[PDB]
Amino acid sequence: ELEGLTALVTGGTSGIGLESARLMAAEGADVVITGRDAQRGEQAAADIGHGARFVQADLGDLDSVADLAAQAPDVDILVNNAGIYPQASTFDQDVAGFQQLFDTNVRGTYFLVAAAAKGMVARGHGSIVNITTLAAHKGFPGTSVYGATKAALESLTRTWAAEFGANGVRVNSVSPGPTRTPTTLEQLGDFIDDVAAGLPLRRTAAPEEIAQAVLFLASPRASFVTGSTLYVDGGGYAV
Amino acid sequence: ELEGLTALVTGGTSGIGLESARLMAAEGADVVITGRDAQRGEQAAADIGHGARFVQADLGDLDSVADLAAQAPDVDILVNNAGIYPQASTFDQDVAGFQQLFDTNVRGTYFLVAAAAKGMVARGHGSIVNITTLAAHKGFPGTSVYGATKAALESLTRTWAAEFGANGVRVNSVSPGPTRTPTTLEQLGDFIDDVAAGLPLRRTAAPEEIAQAVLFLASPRASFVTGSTLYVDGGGYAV
Amino acid sequence: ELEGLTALVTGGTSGIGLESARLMAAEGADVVITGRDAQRGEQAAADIGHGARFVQADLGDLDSVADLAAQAPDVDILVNNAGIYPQASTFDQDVAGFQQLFDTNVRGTYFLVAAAAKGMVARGHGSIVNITTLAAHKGFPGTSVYGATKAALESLTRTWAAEFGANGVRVNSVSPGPTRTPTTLEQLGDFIDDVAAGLPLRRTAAPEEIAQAVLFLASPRASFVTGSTLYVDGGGYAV
Amino acid sequence: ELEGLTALVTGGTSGIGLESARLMAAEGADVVITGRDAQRGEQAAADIGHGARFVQADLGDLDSVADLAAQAPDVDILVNNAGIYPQASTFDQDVAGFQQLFDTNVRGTYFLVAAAAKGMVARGHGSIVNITTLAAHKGFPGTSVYGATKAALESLTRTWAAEFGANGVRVNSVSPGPTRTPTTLEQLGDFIDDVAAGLPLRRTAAPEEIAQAVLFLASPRASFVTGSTLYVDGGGYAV
Ligand SMILES: [Mg+2]
Ligand SMILES: [Mg+2]
Repeated sequence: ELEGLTALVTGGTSGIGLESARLMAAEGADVVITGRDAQRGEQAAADIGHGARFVQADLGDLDSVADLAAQAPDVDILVNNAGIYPQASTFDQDVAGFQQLFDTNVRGTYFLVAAAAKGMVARGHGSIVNITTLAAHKGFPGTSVYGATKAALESLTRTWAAEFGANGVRVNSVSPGPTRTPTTLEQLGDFIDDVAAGLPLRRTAAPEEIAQAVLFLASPRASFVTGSTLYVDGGGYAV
Repeated sequence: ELEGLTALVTGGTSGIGLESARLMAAEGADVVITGRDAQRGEQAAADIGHGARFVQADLGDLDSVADLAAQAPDVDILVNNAGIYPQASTFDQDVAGFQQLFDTNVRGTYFLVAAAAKGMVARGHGSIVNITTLAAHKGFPGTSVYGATKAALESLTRTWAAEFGANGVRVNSVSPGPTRTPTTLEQLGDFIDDVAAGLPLRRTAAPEEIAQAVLFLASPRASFVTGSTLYVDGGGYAV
Repeated sequence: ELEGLTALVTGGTSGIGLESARLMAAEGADVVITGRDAQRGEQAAADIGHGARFVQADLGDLDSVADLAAQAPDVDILVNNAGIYPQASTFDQDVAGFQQLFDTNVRGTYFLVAAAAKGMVARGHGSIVNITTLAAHKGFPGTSVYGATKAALESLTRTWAAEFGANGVRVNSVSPGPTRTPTTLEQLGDFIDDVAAGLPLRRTAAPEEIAQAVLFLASPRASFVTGSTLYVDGGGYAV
Repeated sequence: ELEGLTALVTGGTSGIGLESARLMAAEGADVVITGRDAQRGEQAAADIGHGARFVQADLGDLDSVADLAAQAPDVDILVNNAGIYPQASTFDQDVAGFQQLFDTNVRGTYFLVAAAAKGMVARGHGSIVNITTLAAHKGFPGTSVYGATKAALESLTRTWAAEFGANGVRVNSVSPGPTRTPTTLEQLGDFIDDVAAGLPLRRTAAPEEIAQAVLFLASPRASFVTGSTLYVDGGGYAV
């Protein structure tokens, strides 16, 4: 149970972030979600329920990250899920897109953590969950920059675990494999796509399955888990 | 919730195995625990409650493992926690102790899994959790054989995940760091031991904290987690 | 032997880069080294000998990286060693320093690789060696940004290996542990510092020892090695 | 150069072990190779040349390992390459074959190392190279036991590095991917097999390519490399 804990989920208006926020609100946390669009943000907060609230934020804009930290200054659980993921071969990758990818995926999260963790350390407790990707642990053509930004987060998980752990603050990564919102038709039919067919479990994850690993690491159930990567990928890393 | 699921925990009469069994019984599983001593085994089963039952077994004895599989043939959750852990330098290690360590920690678990997983695959669902150790991922003098047996389990986690995953059977490892049953006095005083002082969290784990990671991987909450290692070590692997 | 091969070493005027360039020139490569200072650059090139030449370059400046690629367009061996490494706690880390660290350590190397690898792929052979650090695999307080930039390189090693390997181009990382230029007095005396005392080998590396791993991966001796990390750290990662 | 060093290669009469021994003899080492068959052993020793000598040994027989250590008691380089590799699904795996696999691949090497390393530590220098496999790091159906034995060696690499490193003795693993002795016809034709087609380099390794990594780690060039795994697999681990 997360009663009395405040959980901030960046990029929490859809996908993995939305379902992570939904689970934590249903467990009694006071949830704050962020996203770029105010209308979808308010609808996402109403979808989560339980008093969840929306704060508009652009993680690639440090002025916006500053205002986000100012509006949610005291945070016990922080899920760093906001990010972009455009693909291109190394030979095709443009400079503008490279800079945006690192500014949004790494720079914004870094200084948001720097602010939020200061309060956690002063209070003597907290849990930070970085969302990464299997592309940060294996090589997938087209994902060089995206994978590199999330590999930076994997290392920051370890450094932050060492820097904050003496004050009871845990830091971990959740590394998702292929994930897709299930459609109404997907319990029907027989076709298996090439992506799923490569994984031991022979299917893609629904976002809610990734969110269960986030909830675990965020919660006091994982009280002795820190500095680590939890792979939620149907076996992708193991093969 | 684990209602309607049968969970077998080898070495479930004390420590991590006892607390893993306690959590799963409290979540509605029909729990079977094993151990070498019948008196402590029955007392452990009564301590767990919820209809948990004891089956005497010696994992280093294949006749005993055969009888264990015969007495608990249909198993949805299998926690491979039974094991011995005597320490010695490589130069001091004796042949008898080496053979016992691998026969008990690896051989018994291997063929128990071979039997139990056959039923899981036929039914299309199951979860297997191997208990390993930080000594299988980092080098600790005195733990050469013990660490090697649990490293064998870490690889078997990956091979079994690949072999059983197409039929909905998941396999993962829980790698515990320093763990100690807390005493009544341990919230008092100021002394910090050298073991704890090396970990980011600056403390040792209670067995119940390791068991929470076992419960997570055993349960449908980890439905997309397979082939992986969950480190529960206060940051030991990350530093 | 590297006769007929051109090897570019960024940051090759001191330390690991200088000694990597020295070894490759002594093995017959046409060596190009880069660095920020023209006077030290020319002295370093004369120290290496064997026709090694200097090209001034600032990896944090894309105009300079463009001119570097223009001046050394056809490259068979590329050692990405240029980088900065200022330390600070996450709470003390400034925005300016963060941006400089990623622009220099990641952005410059990324687009230099994008240019150099295009020629390697067209020719059907090449070897790229990224210099990283143990701080990208374990958590060391004060090294959050530095470790994160080199973790990005570790992931790029894997993605580039997948993207370039079909055309015979190999990509690997060398991850150095504690390294220090030996002094004349260091074979004398008895004192052992705390840094060395934590490593299995109980000493720090001379840069020439790191360079031997670079030479191996750069050379045809490592013809089947790609996508991997070679740890040169006295055992630091293993403990 | 390995002049004045004695190198013992178990299973050195064919494949990776033969080519590792050939390289070290050509670099001036006094090479001893082992194998089960005396006739092929003497022909292999004559093929290597340079005074290489054969000692018959069965690593699955501790009496034979004792005699091997007695006949080659003072060893500076030890390459643990002897091993068997029969495949079977976990459901098909027999008890006899399991026991033979661990006795040969793990038990024999363990106590051979225990004897040889004692002399290395007393002398203050030595290098031990364990041959493992990609199947010890990723899950491949049919390789459960084989992969598990070599994963035990990977952990022993780390523990031995910690136990022997203070006395200047290094221990590392070489993890080979798909390897095949090239045939005379293989530079001709166009067909690419499924095994090669999965690797970034799109080919299988010749044993001599694995041996180059063994020579590197065995030699003083790798003077600061210990406790680590060198992957020689065409990119297999990275994808
Ligand atoms: Mg910028
Ligand atoms: Mg036996």
